[PDB]
Amino acid sequence: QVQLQQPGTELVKPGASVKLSCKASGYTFTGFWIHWVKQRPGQGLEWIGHINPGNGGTNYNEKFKRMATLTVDKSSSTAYMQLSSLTSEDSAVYYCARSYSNYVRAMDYWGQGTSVTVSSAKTTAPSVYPLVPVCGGTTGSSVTLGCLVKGYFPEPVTLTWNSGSLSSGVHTFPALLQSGLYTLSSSVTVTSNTWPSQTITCNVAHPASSTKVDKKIEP
Amino acid sequence: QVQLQQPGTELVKPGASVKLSCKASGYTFTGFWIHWVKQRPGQGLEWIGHINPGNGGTNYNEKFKRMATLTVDKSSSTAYMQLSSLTSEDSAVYYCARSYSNYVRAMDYWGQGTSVTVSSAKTTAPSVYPLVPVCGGTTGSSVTLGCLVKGYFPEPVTLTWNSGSLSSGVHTFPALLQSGLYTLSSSVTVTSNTWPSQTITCNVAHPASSTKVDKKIEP
Amino acid sequence: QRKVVSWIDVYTRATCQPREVVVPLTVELMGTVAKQLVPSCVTVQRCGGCCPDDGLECVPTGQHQVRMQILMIRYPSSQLGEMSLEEHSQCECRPKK
Amino acid sequence: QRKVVSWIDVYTRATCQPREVVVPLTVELMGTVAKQLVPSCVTVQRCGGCCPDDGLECVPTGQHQVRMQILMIRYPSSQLGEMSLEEHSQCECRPKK
Amino acid sequence: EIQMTQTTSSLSASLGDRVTISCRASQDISNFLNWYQQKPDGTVKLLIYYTSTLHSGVPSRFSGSGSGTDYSLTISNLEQEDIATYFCQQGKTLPPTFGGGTKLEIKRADAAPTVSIFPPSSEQLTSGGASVVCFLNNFYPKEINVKWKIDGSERQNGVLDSWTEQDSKDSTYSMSSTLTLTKDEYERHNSYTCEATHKTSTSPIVKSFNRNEC
Amino acid sequence: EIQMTQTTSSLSASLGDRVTISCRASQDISNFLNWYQQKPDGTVKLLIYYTSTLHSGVPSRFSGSGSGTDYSLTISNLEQEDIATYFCQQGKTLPPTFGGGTKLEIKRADAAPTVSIFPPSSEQLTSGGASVVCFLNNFYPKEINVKWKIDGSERQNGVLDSWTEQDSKDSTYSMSSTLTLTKDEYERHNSYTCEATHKTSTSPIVKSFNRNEC
Repeated sequence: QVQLQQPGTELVKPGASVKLSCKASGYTFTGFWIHWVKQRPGQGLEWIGHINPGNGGTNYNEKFKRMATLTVDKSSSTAYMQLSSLTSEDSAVYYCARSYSNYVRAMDYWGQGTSVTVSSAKTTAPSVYPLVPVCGGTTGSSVTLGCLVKGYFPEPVTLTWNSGSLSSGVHTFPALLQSGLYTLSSSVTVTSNTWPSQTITCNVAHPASSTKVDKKIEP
Repeated sequence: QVQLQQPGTELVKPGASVKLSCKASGYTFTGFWIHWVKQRPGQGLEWIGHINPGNGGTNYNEKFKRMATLTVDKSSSTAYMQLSSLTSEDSAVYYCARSYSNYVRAMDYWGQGTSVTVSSAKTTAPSVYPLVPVCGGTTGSSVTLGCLVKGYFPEPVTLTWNSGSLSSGVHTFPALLQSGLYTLSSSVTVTSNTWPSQTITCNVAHPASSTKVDKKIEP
Repeated sequence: QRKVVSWIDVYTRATCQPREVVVPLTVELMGTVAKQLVPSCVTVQRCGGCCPDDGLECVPTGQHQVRMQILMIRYPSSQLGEMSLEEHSQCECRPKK
Repeated sequence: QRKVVSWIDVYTRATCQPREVVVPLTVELMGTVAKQLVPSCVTVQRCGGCCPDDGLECVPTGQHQVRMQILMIRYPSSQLGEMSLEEHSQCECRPKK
Repeated sequence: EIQMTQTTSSLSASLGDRVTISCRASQDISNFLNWYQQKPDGTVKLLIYYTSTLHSGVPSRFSGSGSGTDYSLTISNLEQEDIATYFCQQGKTLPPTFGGGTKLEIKRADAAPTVSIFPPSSEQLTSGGASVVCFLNNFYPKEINVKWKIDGSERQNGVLDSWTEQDSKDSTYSMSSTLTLTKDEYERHNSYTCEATHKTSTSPIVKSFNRNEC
Repeated sequence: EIQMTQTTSSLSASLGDRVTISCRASQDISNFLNWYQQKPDGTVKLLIYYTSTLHSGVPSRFSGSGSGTDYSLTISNLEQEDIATYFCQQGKTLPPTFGGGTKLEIKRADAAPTVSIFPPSSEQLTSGGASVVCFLNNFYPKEINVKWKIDGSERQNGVLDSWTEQDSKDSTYSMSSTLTLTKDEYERHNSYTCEATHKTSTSPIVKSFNRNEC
């Protein structure tokens, strides 16, 4: 019962600024340093800076200098990161973690992080398509269904099967950029007697567009 | 986590004396008074005496003036009751409970009890008999089997059906004295389709005789 | 035979927070209700421990007063009465003056 | 808005037992290896509380010394070392001699 | 010793009823009363230990009342939990005196007993002895009568009648009639009958069997 | 900055193997080094924060080692719940410098992928677009090759190839090849082919269908 909350998704247009949140709960907020770490898609963790919520002590990395303003709120028990003037270089996942010391600097508990996507592109709703098996075969021992969502912006998107009840043998594939839009796919494998006897539904949810529709897969 | 331990069964002969045990575990033993209460089968609770394990100060009831002796052990954390010179009138269930202060006299936690039986009668093993429903008669919706253990001494006895897995609609009848011996019965009711397709066993255990045998009920 | 304690576990319980502390019942803190109160001491959540920095003191942010049932040994007639004590809710580390 | 702590809940935690107590680390109590250690205080299980009858002291029966990992702030090179304090195992209410 | 008195012992009430159990002391105990709950299996727990102060793990249904010589334990809402005998114990002075444990049964719909007769087993007959068991099992209320009839003639000796306590499931009583006979006499007779008289029917519900297998 | 060098990324070992992940520094950090576990979902947790000292709720399998400039994490008994990229971070002086990730994959028996082609849905064809999805569902290792053949002729544009991460259940990788096309071209062209080249077979596994329904 000692965790840090970070809004997993965040979107801004190039040039703008984000006030990132690190909600501390379960411990004495003003007793531990709050770090902030940057991670580009599949690239090493880069330290941005730490702030002391107790005495208001600020520390920043040399390259992120004026790239990053750290603040704390004692009334809300939340640490804030103010990223000023954002570009495609800043499109990365930002973490927050607490550490006890003045020397060791061992960040014991991390949060989930914040995937900051920076693009001026238009936010659009996805189009769910039921990936029906080939018209007349093949089987039998097990049959694969599938689902596709093409042309959504931006992330994230929550994909489930039968309201998450069918959480066995599921392959959810990460989204990729094609023509400036995300295209995502998923597939499930069940026995030849399960489908189309038991009707399996593909459940998609894109919270950014507020439009989400589940599609029933029928041959 | 706080509890008191008392041996459920206790057998002695007329004239003999018992050193009853009240093993305390889960709290600071020497900070609470240990009471002892007598209860005859279907009668009111009679206070015998209390003991303070902290200082060694003791108090006994007037009518138990010479007949209860209370002792405590700081090691192992156990309170004792020395019932000197036992008669047939002393055949009762003896409890141990703990109170806190001198003024309140409120015993918050009790032991499971000690059913002290006095007789000097011959300790013998039971004979299990499988109760057959009937020689081709009543069959409607639900059928009852039954079990019987006549002529066992002394108490207690452990009775279950199919290793205690069939704990649904079970009627275990309390032991009664006939010709100086205990006779106990039990019954289970299941649907007409369950039996004799699913074989049912009567599990009897008389630990005082050490010999126990389970019997398979067959028509 | 013995075992070691991890430094994380050392500072976690050592850091400024609200913790269970015994308080002796005195006539200077609570007045005449009895010659002896039972129990003669109680437990309340108080701000104990120490902050990482030397110039940082452990002080309560906010406190709420709780009431406890207490046996008052009165020789006219002994009664199980009621008393109250101040109890902390949360603590913080502040710079000193 | 209001809660009344039951007298049973009052005396259960008030009785003489092993409990978590904050102990400030001083140069007199545990010596000098550095200028100051972090945390500057630790928590150990000690015999606290009070006995029901006045005339009985709360004293330890058995005790075992535990070792804890402590950050020693030394100027040549700061290191995370080990320290030791006496910890209580179980307590009893013995009459005050 | 202060004679702590409970006027009532036999008590039966339906589910969701205001059930009150009272106590009277010989002298003023100054609010020093404790109510205890003894379950059918002998396990005793402390319910209310003062006038009206609750023990840890006790529902708010149990309400403590009474100030001086007169006190009462009041169950606001009755359930199937709450099948036990309730004692009151004074704490003014030694000794600590208990009252008469009031048995709390729960009222329900009246039902007929399910009678079933059982001939002596082949395992028993080979040992030189015969016992006929007549089970009747699941009935309100616990007022029931059993009468054995060997060849129409009543037999009172050898009859063992054991009753079960109030059920925590569907509130039903059950008893077993074990008629112990000698085999040398058991072979001499034919049909065996166990009659059952209850409030459900004025005609005794009969289950019998002929010795030569119907 | 004090460079934190982790000179290995790709690491694959069988179950129950002694696995060593090492780190080297620019200078003596005096036994200030921390090991962090970033699981595939982006959850980072601290495993060993000194030379060899465990965090609360960490298996004894993770053994810390190294003194001076070289430091190594050692998993005594590797399992399926240890699939993560492990980082090392110095604590002697700020900034706090992290090293490159070691991607710990688990060695298993090579498995042939189960190929399934899927024609554009009737819901998509009414909108103006056509996308042929071809799943390859479980395979090991992560060295797969996909080739689309429209009427025998190869197509490279519109192909989207996305891989799933190392599976925690059965250690199998899966990828989905999504071919996006225009309806006007989709309707010129009849008979499609989804080729797949892997290590399990020299002959490419082929799943093909006609665009009239053969």
